Amino acid sequence: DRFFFIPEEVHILPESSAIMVEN
Amino acid sequence: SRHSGILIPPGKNWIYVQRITPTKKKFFVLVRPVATYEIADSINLATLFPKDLFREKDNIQLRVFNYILYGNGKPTRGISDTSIQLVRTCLVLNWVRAFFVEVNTKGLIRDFIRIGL
Amino acid sequence: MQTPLEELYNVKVERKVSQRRLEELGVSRWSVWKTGKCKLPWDWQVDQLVYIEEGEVRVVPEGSKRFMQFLAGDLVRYPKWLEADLFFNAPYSERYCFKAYADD
Amino acid sequence: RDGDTNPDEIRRDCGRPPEPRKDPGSKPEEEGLLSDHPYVDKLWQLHVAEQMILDDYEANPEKYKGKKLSELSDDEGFDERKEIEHGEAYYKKTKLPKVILKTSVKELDLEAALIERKYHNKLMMEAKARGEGYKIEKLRRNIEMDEYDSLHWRRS
Amino acid sequence: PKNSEISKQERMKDAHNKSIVGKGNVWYDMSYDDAIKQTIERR
Amino acid sequence: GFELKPPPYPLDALEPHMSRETLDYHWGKHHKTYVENLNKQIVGTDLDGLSLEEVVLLSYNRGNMLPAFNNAAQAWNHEFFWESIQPGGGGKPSGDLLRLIERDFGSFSDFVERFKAAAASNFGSGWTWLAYKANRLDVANAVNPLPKEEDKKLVIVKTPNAVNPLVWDYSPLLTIDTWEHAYYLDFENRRIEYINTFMEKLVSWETVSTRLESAMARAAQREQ
Ligand SMILES: [Fe+3]
Repeated sequence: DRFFFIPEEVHILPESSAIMVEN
Repeated sequence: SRHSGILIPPGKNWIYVQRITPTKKKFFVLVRPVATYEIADSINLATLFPKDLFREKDNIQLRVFNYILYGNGKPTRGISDTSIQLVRTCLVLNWVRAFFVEVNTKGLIRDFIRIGL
Repeated sequence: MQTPLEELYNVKVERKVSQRRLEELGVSRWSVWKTGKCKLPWDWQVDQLVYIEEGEVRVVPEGSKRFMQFLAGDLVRYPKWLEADLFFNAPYSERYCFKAYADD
Repeated sequence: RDGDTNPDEIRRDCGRPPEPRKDPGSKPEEEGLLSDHPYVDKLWQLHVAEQMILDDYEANPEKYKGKKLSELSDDEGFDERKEIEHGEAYYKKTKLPKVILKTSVKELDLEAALIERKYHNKLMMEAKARGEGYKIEKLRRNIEMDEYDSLHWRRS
Repeated sequence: PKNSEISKQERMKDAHNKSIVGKGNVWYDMSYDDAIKQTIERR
Repeated sequence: GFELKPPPYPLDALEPHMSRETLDYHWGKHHKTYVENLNKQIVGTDLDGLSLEEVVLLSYNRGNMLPAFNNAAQAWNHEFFWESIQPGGGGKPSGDLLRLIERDFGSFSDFVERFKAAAASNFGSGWTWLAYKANRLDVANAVNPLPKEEDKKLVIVKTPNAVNPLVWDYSPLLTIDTWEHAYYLDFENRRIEYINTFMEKLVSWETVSTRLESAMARAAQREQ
């Protein structure tokens, strides 16, 4: 009688992509 | 503790604590309320049937089936300008033909769904 | 056939029943069953007296191609085990008395 | 004889036994009582016809001008001997059967239905003016169905 | 038998159901009369 | 192991309505035999310990009567019959019993004539009963959500042999024994005279009223 939902924006990108945000 | 993720129930939302270590000698804490979404165990299907005074025994029977569209831990994907359904409550017909019922009056037309045995 | 359905199926008809028999049976203190244009498939697993004051009913026994015509003011006793089909073409209302063995 | 079309009438004209059939095996007093009055289906059809007429009247009120609602007339061709006609229709690439339930206006209590709807619409407007919603538990025709079912259950 | 009439109907309903719900798990089942009962108390 | 109790009135106190010879033979030769046969049957069975009402309802078995039904039902009906007759009986009831008799029968004369007709028309051995309609059936959809307080009324029923209203979950209130052994030594086949004498000299309205109140209490305790 209880469920949960964590909001996490998951992105999958190729190895040839360019990442504008640091880890 | 060293556990990666610790969930703390509320003393209004469940508090989930996860430990992330960017480096070996550094770590921090993240706190996020998750959903606290409770489904109505019953839907007032008295937009379904008028709840007549007398109801006979029927071989057919309807049940309110609680469904969960996404599995435990399975990711949910949502496209822009389109929401995500997470429950999708369903009714199960257990015990059958089906045909339209159309009543008309001076050209006024309305169809009904008849599900009988 | 030659024999009318009432004799074949043993249905008592007391058309234009006098007030004396009505007050003897206590019809005025019976319940009222109402119906409009409908069709009731019923099997009389018990005797039943019926008095019709308003409405008309055409009774068709199971398999019969003929009917027994009952008007208002008639006292009818439907026998046990009768498998008929009740038909109504107008608003209808009747007084009843289900009867067990012996009794009346 | 040629007039003998029912075996039961034949076997009752003489003294012959009834035609046997398989024993159902279910006792007649252990079965549950029946409370579905056969007239409710006609009541349901009349109820939905009245509701659709009221909704059309609210949608397009100008038609019913200069004529009393109680003095409505049927179209030239409305037959009372073909009140149910079987048919078939296509829906989502499926030829699901459809039954057309013909209905006149003489057998409908239009004034009572209109007054009852105005009671709801007036109270819905009051609820709307109060920033609230009102849901009707049941209408007059539903009460009629309930009382007819009470009569049938009393019979049972 | 996989070509039996019941098997044809059995798989047809699963395809009918799968397009409705999908791969999710049945949380629980409740009677219809229970749906009539509980929410009336709530409202 | 049941026992036979004596009637609560002297055997010579019912004259001229019921002769002492008839009373003693009916009690110690019919009721005694029924009770002793029932006790013989119930030796070592499951029936031991249960009250007589439970005995009758168990032995009825929803129609396919067990062999012990006859003796137990006859004993219960005879116990009921003795409690319904007193030397100072007859006349008319009063209070809620009379208002219920008026509601269900119009007038007292109507009720007594209907009861006499039923007692006379009971073909063969049997009983005629007046009972309170507080029955519940063993089927679902047998509950009325809107009781009108009239469905629990007083009705007249006739039963053959040892049948009693409690099998239909009814509450017996008054009985007259239409078995010929009850009155043959006194009235022979003059059943109408016996019924008239019973109604006008032996009907104990106090016991009937107490049973009506007990039936009301049972209905009330079943309400909640
Ligand atoms: Fe006796």
